[PDB]
Parts: sequence; structure tokens; C-alpha cells
Amino acid sequence: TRPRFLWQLKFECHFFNGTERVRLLERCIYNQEESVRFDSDVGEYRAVTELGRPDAEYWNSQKDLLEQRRAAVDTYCRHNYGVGESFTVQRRVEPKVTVYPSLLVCSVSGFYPGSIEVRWFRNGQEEKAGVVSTGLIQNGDWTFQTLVMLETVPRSGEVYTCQVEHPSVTSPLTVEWRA
Amino acid sequence: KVTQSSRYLVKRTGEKVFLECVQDMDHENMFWYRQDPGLGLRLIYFSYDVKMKEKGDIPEGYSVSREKKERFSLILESASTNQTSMYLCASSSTGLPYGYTFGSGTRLTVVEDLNKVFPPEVAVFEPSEAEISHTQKATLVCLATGFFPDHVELSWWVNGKEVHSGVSTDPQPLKEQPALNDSRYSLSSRLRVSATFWQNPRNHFRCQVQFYGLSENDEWTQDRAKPVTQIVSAEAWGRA
Amino acid sequence: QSVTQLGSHVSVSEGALVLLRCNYSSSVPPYLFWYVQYPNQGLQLLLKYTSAATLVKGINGFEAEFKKSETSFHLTKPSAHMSDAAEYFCAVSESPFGNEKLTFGTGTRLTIIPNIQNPDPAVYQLRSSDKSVCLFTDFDSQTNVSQSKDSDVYITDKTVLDMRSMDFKSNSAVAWSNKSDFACANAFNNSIIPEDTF
Amino acid sequence: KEEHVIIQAEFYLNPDQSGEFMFDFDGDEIFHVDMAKKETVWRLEEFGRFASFEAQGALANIAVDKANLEIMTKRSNYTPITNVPPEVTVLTNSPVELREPNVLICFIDKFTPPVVNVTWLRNGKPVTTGVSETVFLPREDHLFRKFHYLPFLPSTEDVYDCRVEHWGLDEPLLKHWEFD
Amino acid sequence: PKYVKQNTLKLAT
Ligand SMILES: *[C@@H]1O[C@H](CO)[C@@H](O)[C@H](O)[C@H]1NC(C)=O
Ligand SMILES: *[C@@H]1O[C@H](CO)[C@@H](O)[C@H](O)[C@H]1NC(C)=O
Repeated sequence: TRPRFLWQLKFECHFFNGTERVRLLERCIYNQEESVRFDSDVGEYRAVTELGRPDAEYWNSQKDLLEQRRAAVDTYCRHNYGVGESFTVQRRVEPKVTVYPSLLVCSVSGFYPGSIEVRWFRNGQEEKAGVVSTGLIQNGDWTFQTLVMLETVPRSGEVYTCQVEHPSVTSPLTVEWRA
Repeated sequence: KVTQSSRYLVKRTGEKVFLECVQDMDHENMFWYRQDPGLGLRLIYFSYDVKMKEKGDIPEGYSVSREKKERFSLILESASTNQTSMYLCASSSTGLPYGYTFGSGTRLTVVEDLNKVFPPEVAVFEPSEAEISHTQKATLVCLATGFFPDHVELSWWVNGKEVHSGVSTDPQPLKEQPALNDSRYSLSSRLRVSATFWQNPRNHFRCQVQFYGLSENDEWTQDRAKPVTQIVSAEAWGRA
Repeated sequence: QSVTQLGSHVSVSEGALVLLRCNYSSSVPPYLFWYVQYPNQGLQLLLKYTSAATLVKGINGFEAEFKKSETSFHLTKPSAHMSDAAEYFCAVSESPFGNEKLTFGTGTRLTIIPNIQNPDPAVYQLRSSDKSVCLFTDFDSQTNVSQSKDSDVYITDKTVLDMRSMDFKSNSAVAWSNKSDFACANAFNNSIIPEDTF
Repeated sequence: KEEHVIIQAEFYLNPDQSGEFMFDFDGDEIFHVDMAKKETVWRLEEFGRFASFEAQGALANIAVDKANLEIMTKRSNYTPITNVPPEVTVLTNSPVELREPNVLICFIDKFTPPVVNVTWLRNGKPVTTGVSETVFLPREDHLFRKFHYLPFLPSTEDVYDCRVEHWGLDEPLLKHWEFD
Repeated sequence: PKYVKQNTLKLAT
């Protein structure tokens, strides 16, 4: 159709090791191009593109505005972290594991958070060669999924085992497959 | 500056009253509060943007409108006497490093019968010779009486200049007929000067009362002069 | 969010300690404001707590300390000045700058009591009207002028007037009636000094 | 040495008069504010049992973003945004088993402006019952992400297509899925 | 608990 104009604003709170270290980043974006930002580790607004200089100059000239922003790391970031801690930083949903032929496919789905470790074994021995993963997939509903395939021509008397390590489980999950 | 159309309004019950608030600072946020004794300021309605209406803590009886950004109009569908109060309007922007800018405010008194409105009568009483002799000071007293509603602003002028030092005005009127619901009021005030100053025939003292009553639009058909907003004063000259 | 201002009317003698109370309810990081309404004018921001510091120094000599534990933000001034007479309003908000909705307390009216230097009570008579008016003045701050007996005799409340240039202050109350049997000798009944003149 | 990230993301697009406000936690929507009903919509209902958010406050930011967009548009001398087409993917929630309820996920990613038409097609015909979607989610390069969901019963007899229209594409984009 | 937003700032004119 006709010309579109977009204005985007992002306030990013980065936490490292709980709230021992916190970095606040305020970003103004016009038509996908960031023009000006306030970085808590810098202490004041800075233009990213020439279009944002007027704003950087203007906002940095107001002592109270800079005052509030420099304390937002505490009044904003650390505060909201504590608010969702129980259902965010501490959310835990166990992976559903299923193994099936195709290639041996180990499907690990419906888990949270995202860091997971999936390994393949043959007769007690870890198969680190010929493994393939489509990577961690974010479902957009606070759950992830992944597929880890093993290139092998399934044979009899042979034992294949998928081992999954994840924060939601005390002892790794294992699903074995034989023929 | 945030401007409120009128400073005083006398309206009749069951009528539809409009209070305006216009701001010129391009503020996105505007609010309507009412100020009453022992109740401080209470939020009626507010708007954070165009066409945005949000019930405040005491919405009942009121409605609001924000078709344009500069204007936030407060509406009283059918004005009741409980709605007699002072309305304050404030504006601000979430995008500004500072807060509220308050408006002048508008005193609004809603009565059942407009024929109850009356301008004040003003009279100045000169200093007591006894007091002059005893304290070397002279106290002039001003009496504004028979007015209703209680919409007055009394001031003293000495030699054409409005004076504040030596003046004490009553914080509030007193009903001439306490029990009555439509009672006229009376207000008094003092102006104390040195005896010398008062004994100087050249000095001129004037007690002025501005009364805010019915407006040009109000209908009137009673014999007496229409109780419109007006200035009533009385004067006295120094005397030796 | 909410605020309470315990004590709607507070009397303080000048030179004395001014303390106006303010307590709040906030399920979030609080931002408090103290507004003042001096006689015949609009609300002025006295000071605000933006979390920068805990002891906030305001204009016209006022101070306020934010106590997260007591959930308070009281307003103080060591020496009450006569020009401190006004209504004080506490407010709480969720905006760091006070630009989003503000929730005000019930407000407190602060009256300053004058230290009457040379007391000498008296009731004087003064002369378009039909009323006769009597003036009860120069009495002490410990004197309380009572209402009236006849529903036909009007007596105002006591008020103070400050004659700055001379540094003089005085209390007064006015009475009047159009009643024939109304003299200044009796106008004021109810605990007036046995010392006042006539 | 990164660990977590909370992002407050909002936008206002112009001809359209479209704006959004939402919170993100490590890539997931915590909640977003519906401008019309003026309400906070939690991504997962459970969240709204342990937390709250004053929606009005979002309406306030958007009003200021409206004003900022106009200022920036003029400052850039009415320079239009450049379209960037979506990358579309279709996959299911878990491994498919005939007769067993599953969910088709249509993932639209790396596009801008925040305007897309998304239609699920079963054997060519439109499907709307049970469908749902997310608001336009944040990306580090400032492009957007979006998810459309279609609960379904797997069968050997059904075919699915996710149709995506965007001003950056020359023609609608059809992503196909079927039981293998 | 209640989440807190950060106010957007109006651009320079
Ligand atoms: C906008 O136009 C003016 C004058 O035509 C020019 O000086 C300025 O550089 C332009 N700004 C942009 C965003 O190109
Ligand atoms: C989306 O479809 C509507 C009609 O339903 C149409 O008017 C609009 O142009 C389409 N937008 C895109 C991105 O093609």
C-alpha cells in the first residue's frame, strides 16, 4: 500500500548472577534503526545515528531525567526481577522424551528453561560422531523442543539410548531403542 | 499554563453542567479533581490520551470528554447539590521530567432555586476613638452581608493600592439563618492602621467585595435586579 | 496506593516545631509529594521524594524524611513562621516524575499562633448599614471567643492580623446586631478576661 | 557472562495507527496490554495469579509514542520504513501420532513493519476454530517474531498450509505440513 | 507483586 513509519522503544534489563550485576539499556528505534540510547554503564544518553543527537543533547541536559534513569537499575530492573522470579527465573517443566526411527530420532519437547543436554549411546558407549540437531526451538509458549538425530543403520542385539540432562530433572532421563 | 474557562459558577439542580479545561503544552495527560474540606483532592476522571476516559476514585455523577488533546471537559449530567465544590484540573505528560501543572480551579455551587441568589451589601465602620486613644492604632471593620451563594472575594484598598498588611478576613462566612438550607451569608474583615494614618483626612480607605453570581445566559424574570457577578464597595476617609 | 494525613487542622505557635503527618500505602516503589496551598493561590510543590535521597529538603524551609519502615513521609520545620499558615497536601504516585496519576491525602490546615507581646483585651464600638458593630481585640492567644446567645446577634470567630511594618500582631472577633437592646457591654459573653476595657 | 533479560517493548506504526506494549523474559512474552479493552493479558494465566500490572500506564506510553513517531517522521523528512519479508516455518508441538491431539505452530520471523495476514488452510480451505496467536515479539535486530497456533487431530487424510501475507513479499507465502 | 513500567520520553522538538 502506502508508506509506513515505525517507532519502537525497548527498555532492556540485563541480569548477571541474580541481581548482583544489572545493566539497563533504553533504546529508541525509528524504522528499525536505533537512533539514541541510555546505557546504565555509560550514565547518560548517546546518539547511535545522527538522527538521535537532538534527543541525546536534550535529555542529557535535564538533571532530573538522568537522575531517575541512573536509579532505574534499582527502581525498575531489580524490582521487576523480584516480581516474576517465582514464575520466570524459577520455572521448570520436564522434557517429554520419545525415540523413533527415520536415522534414530530423539525428540525432547515441552521443556523449560532452554539449556538442555542430549546425548546418544550405543551399547553403553557414547556416540559423539554422526549426531545431528536442528537446535533448540522456542515454541513461543514458554516451552522448548529439540530433535537430536543419530545416523545409524539399526541392527539387532544393539542398544541405543538417548540421555537427557535438564534443570527440571534430578537424574538424567534415558529412553532406549532396540530392534 | 492550564486554563479553566470560569472561576465561579452558580447552577441549578438537575441541570447539565460543563466545566472546561484547556492546556496548551501538548500534554497527553489531564485530570479532574474536586477539593473539599477534610477530603483533600479526590480524582473524578482522567485521560492519558485522546478519546481515553478512565474512571477515577469518585466517578459517580460525572462523565467526561476528550475529543481534542488540548481539551478535557468535565460533565455533570444532572447536577445535584452534593456536587457543589471546587474543581481542579491538572495536566502533564508521561514524556516529561516533571509533573502536574494545576489550573485556576472553578468554584461551582449548585442550588435548587436560583431565586435564592443575592449580591452582598457592603458597609465600612470607622475606628473607635476610644481604641485610637488607648492603643494608638485604628481598626476599620468591613461587613459584607446578605449574600448567597458564598462566592465572594473581599479586599481592602488604601489610597487606590490593594493592601494586605494589617488585614484579617474571616476564613468563612456565617449563616444569618443557621437552620435554613438556602441561607444568606455575612462576612467581616479588619484593616488596622496606626492612629496617625487614620487621622490623616487625605487617606482613603475602601472595602471592596467582588460577588460572583448569575451569568449573562441565566434567565431572570423577578422584579429585583438580576444577581449577576458584580463589585460592591464602601469607603471612608481619614478623620481627625 | 493511598495516603493518609492524620490531623486535618494543626495549630503551632511560631518559633515552635511544625510536624505534618503523612503515611502511605504502596505495593510498588513509592514516589511522594508535598503540596502547599498558601492563602489565595494554587497548589505549589513543596518537595518530592524521588528515591534519590531519604531526607528531602524543600523550599521555604521545610524538610521531610522518607521512612520505608514506618511507611511515613512527615513534613517538618523547626521554627514556624506566620507565613506558613496554609493547607498542606501529601500525594503518592507510581510515576518517578509525578506525571501519571497522583493520589492526594486529605490535607491539613496549618494555623500559626502568635506570641502576643503586650496583651490588653478590649471591646470597642464603631459606627448604609443598620447593624452596630463591636470589636473585641488585642486579647491573648489563650482566649477563646464563643458563639452567640441571641440567634439575632452575629459573632465571628477570632482571627489574627499582622501589622508587618510595625511588627505588631493582634487577635480580634467582631459582633453585631440590629437589635435595639444590643450594646458592646454584653455583646461578648463567655470567658473574656476580667481585665479587658470598654 | 550473561544470565537473564527482561525487555519492555513497545511500538507505534503509522498509517495503521497500531501500537503495542509488552514485557519479554528471555524471548518469551510475560504479558501484553490490549489497548482496546485496556487490560493486561498474561501469556500464561498462572502468571496473572502471582503478579499484576497497571494497564492504563501502557496507554500513557503509547500516547507519547504517538507523538514521538510524528516528530521522528518529520525529522527524517517523511522517510518510509523499508520492508523486510518474513521467514516462515511450520512445525508441531510434539511428535505426531494419528488420533492423538497435537498443535501446528506457524512461526513468522525476521520481518517489519508489524503487519501480517496469517491464514491456516486445511486441504485448501480456511480453518479458524481453536486458532490463536501472539503479539508481535521483539528481536535483537529490531525485526519481529510471531506465532500462530492450530490445535488439531493428526490424520492420514488431512493437509495443512500456513499462508502468510506481508508487504515485503511479492506474493503470499504458503508453508506446508502433513503427517509423514 | 506489581510490575513497573518505564516511562517513554518525549523527543526533542
Ligand atoms: C531534511 O531536509 C532538510 C532540508 O530539506 C535537510 O537539511 C535535512 O538534512 C533533511 N534531514 C534528513 C533526515 O535527511
Ligand atoms: C491483509 O488482508 C487485508 C484484507 O483482509 C488487506 O486489505 C491487506 O492489504 C492485507 N495486508 C497485507 C500485508 O497484505
